[PDB]
Amino acid sequence: TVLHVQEIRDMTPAEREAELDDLKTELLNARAVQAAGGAPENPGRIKELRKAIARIKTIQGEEGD
Amino acid sequence: TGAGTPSQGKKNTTTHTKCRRCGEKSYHTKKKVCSSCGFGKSAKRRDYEWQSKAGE
Amino acid sequence: ETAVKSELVNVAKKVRIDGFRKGKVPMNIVAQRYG
Amino acid sequence: GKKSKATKKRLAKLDNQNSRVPAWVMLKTDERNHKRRHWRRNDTDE
Amino acid sequence: SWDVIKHPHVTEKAMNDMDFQNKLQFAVDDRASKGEVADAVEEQYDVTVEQVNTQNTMDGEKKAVVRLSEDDDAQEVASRIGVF
Amino acid sequence: GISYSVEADPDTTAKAMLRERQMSFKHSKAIAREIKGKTAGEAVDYLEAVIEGDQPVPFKQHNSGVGHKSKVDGWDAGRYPEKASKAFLDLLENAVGNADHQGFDGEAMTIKHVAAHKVGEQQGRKPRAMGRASAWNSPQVDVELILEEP
RNA sequence: AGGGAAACGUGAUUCAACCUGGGGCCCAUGAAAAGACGAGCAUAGUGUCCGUACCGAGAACCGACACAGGUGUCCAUGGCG
RNA sequence: CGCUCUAAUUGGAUGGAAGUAGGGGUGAAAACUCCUAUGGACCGAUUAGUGACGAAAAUCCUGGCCAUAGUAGCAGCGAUAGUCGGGUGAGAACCCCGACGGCCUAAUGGAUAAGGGUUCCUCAGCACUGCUGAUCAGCUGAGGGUUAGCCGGUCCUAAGUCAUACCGCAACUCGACUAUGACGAAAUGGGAAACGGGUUAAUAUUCCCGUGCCACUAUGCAGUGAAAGUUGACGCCCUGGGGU
RNA sequence: UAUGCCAGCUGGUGGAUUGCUCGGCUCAGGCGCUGAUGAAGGACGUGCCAAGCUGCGAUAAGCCAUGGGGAGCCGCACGGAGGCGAAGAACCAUGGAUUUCCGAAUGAGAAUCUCUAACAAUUGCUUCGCGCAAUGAGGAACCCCGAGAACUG
Ligand SMILES: [Cl-]
Ligand SMILES: [Cl-]
Ligand SMILES: [Cl-]
Ligand SMILES: [Mg+2]
Ligand SMILES: [Mg+2]
Ligand SMILES: [Mg+2]
Ligand SMILES: [Mg+2]
Ligand SMILES: [Mg+2]
Ligand SMILES: [Mg+2]
Ligand SMILES: [Mg+2]
Ligand SMILES: [Mg+2]
Ligand SMILES: [Mg+2]
Ligand SMILES: [Mg+2]
Ligand SMILES: [Mg+2]
Ligand SMILES: [Mg+2]
Ligand SMILES: [Mg+2]
Ligand SMILES: [Mg+2]
Ligand SMILES: [Mg+2]
Ligand SMILES: [Mg+2]
Ligand code: NA
Ligand code: NA
Ligand code: NA
Ligand code: NA
Ligand code: NA
Ligand code: NA
Ligand code: NA
Ligand code: NA
Ligand code: NA
Ligand code: NA
Ligand code: NA
Ligand code: NA
Ligand code: NA
Repeated sequence: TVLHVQEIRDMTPAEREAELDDLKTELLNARAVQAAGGAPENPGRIKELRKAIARIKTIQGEEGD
Repeated sequence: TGAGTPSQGKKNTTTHTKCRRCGEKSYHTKKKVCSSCGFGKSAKRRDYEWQSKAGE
Repeated sequence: ETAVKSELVNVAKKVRIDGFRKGKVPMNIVAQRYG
Repeated sequence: GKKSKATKKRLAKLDNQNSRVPAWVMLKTDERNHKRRHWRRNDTDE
Repeated sequence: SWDVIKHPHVTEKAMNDMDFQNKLQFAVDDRASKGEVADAVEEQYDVTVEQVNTQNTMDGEKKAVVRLSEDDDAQEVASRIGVF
Repeated sequence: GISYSVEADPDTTAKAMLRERQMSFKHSKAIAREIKGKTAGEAVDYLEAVIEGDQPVPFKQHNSGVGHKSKVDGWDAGRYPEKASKAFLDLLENAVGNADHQGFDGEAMTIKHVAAHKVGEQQGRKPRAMGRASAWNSPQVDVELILEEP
């Protein structure tokens, strides 16, 4: 959602990898918050993070990195 | 020493196991042959026409 | 001592949260807050 | 008996599958975990 | 490709290992060696990992007890890693 | 489960039941047959006594091998089913409670109707010799009670 | 160093273990391979992976059962007798 | 006569069908029909067709249920065991504390192999399981726990196994030999290295404190010897000495 | 009049009957190969909470493009919380991406793990270098070549 495909294609092979290691981390910091019986969660995003990263990896494929 | 109950005691040997190839507990870790799929014996899947009635 | 958390402090003794034995919980793990 | 990594991983799943059907599901389906296995009454493979 | 650090293992014993011994417990991908375990933890959190102890849980996942250097503080690191 | 097999006038009646109780269905009949027509109170004091072992219950039907009792009037064999009696006291305590709450004088009311019905067995298996297993079930009982102004 | 509330012993006999010898027997003559030694010292770095809970039995194993059955090894030097 | 479904002709039904319970009538009879309650949605008649078509019987099959019976067993074993106070609890003959009284001494003690598989710890329970009860549990529910260069596996080779080749076979997932390779010992074979103390609800020669050891590699010095030999590396009986 | 016999009435037990059918059974038309560009099958994962199934494969009940579609949606699964959608989702068709391990299983070993670069084995071509290729297995039966009973009559 917050991250649309178009926006991903309007990135540079660098921006993608950067945006990538950024999501990967927001992901980790959610799994952490959840691993600690944390309730400040919002299941609607820890799901998106995965998807987001999916797309990004999907684009990296198409664009040839 | 009766062959019934009494002789059931020593039965603490491991033989048949979760075959790596099929997923059935038929891998005889002693012969290393799957009584179910033929793994370890045949590269082809163990099968027989008698595992079903003659006209079926 | 705490007029903002005495109702949060005096909880740790009766919280039984996942992974932690009654009363042996780090207060900032009990950092979960409502009200 | 000495188990192996692969084995352990399975005993593990097995143990995992041995939990009850969560309450929330019960309501979400407006109404049993047939795969319930006791460590003594039942026998697992291998 | 798979990722090493899966998440922080927070339970009583975990904390005590942090508070009194300066170690941090995570759940890692079982194909991860102690070494791989280290480097990853160092790169993600900016710390120097001295020792890493590993156990293959009855959960199918691997647990890792990673001790930091007296220069770093688990309690503090743990604050940045969700947890606290 | 059952239902009140007897029509009851709400203006002068008080109902009460027991559900899938695990007790001797055979004792329940005896006790019922024995406390019918009695005053809820006389009924309690009776059971309590039975429980104590001072007053026996006439086992007229399921008496096989039962030992004769001196205090049994007009009959011989009898016992002291306590568990059953307790279950029956409860049945009354609710019966007497419901009454009072409606304005009636519980204790003083008569047991117009009471009857035990076997609503089923809680199946169980019993290992036997030669490697065979024989049924080994627990009786599940229901019982009704209807009080009426004297 | 540690441990003990404290004292924080000395000698003795018989001595499992463990060490090392002598003797006798066989129409029985009692494994192998990897490895070690032969072939020193200082400092530093490295030592990955897998097992590691508990039962181990007149209730946690086999015997359909919390089955008076069956099931291997070590403690064979606790006192009296 | 009655049953299923199809066709033609022709009817009934939520102003209540089928079925079911009780009751009335007809037919010699198979059986038809009506009434009342129930039910709450389908149901017939005639003709022509159809057929996995009519059971009281097979030590018939499957399900249910009664008597048996509140009966047999919960005694019989060289391990006859409990008792009095008290704790908790809605509830305590058997859950826990104390005392008194016993039971087990190659085992009813301690450590393990296989096997089991989380049965381990904690909290919360008692509808299930527990030969009675249970506030207990190896039960149920929710959380947690198994941290090793120096304990094992890993390596080695044993009887013996497999794979590839070669050959045989109609042929193979079959088959003896010969070669090459690999596999084959977690108490109980051989085997480079760790001890003591402390610590947890549960791990522990694995974590923490102290101290020690081993292998490889690198750097530095010493050495040019290094391959012969020794060890690993071993039957049974008797016995002396050393010695904790 | 105990114990009790026969029929019924009220309730129970039980699951027959009638009605129903998200499943079967049989027939008919269409269509029909997959695999070393590693299948078919299995293992283990994959959801906010997720045990079964289905789907998927560490991009894990999903990613992308084009067409269809439409205000709705987040599988079976009618919970609690949160979220996605006119930056036109859900859903459908086609093409693409990803696609863990075991598995013919092919570097080597192994009960789905592990040990130090691989067409393992057998072939053809051959720059005689695994350089270029092949075989290996699956499939409801059908089909072809071989080996070939006995009960029974
Ligand atoms: Cl009965
Ligand atoms: Cl001598
Ligand atoms: Cl071990
Ligand atoms: Mg025999
Ligand atoms: Mg380890
Ligand atoms: Mg008698
Ligand atoms: Mg038996
Ligand atoms: Mg242990
Ligand atoms: Mg016992
Ligand atoms: Mg007509
Ligand atoms: Mg009798
Ligand atoms: Mg005695
Ligand atoms: Mg569990
Ligand atoms: Mg316990
Ligand atoms: Mg408790
Ligand atoms: Mg070997
Ligand atoms: Mg050894
Ligand atoms: Mg323990
Ligand atoms: Mg291979
Ligand atoms: Na987890
Ligand atoms: Na078992
Ligand atoms: Na009688
Ligand atoms: Na009398
Ligand atoms: Na009398
Ligand atoms: Na002695
Ligand atoms: Na028939
Ligand atoms: Na008891
Ligand atoms: Na087709
Ligand atoms: Na699920
Ligand atoms: Na696919
Ligand atoms: Na090939
Ligand atoms: Na070549």
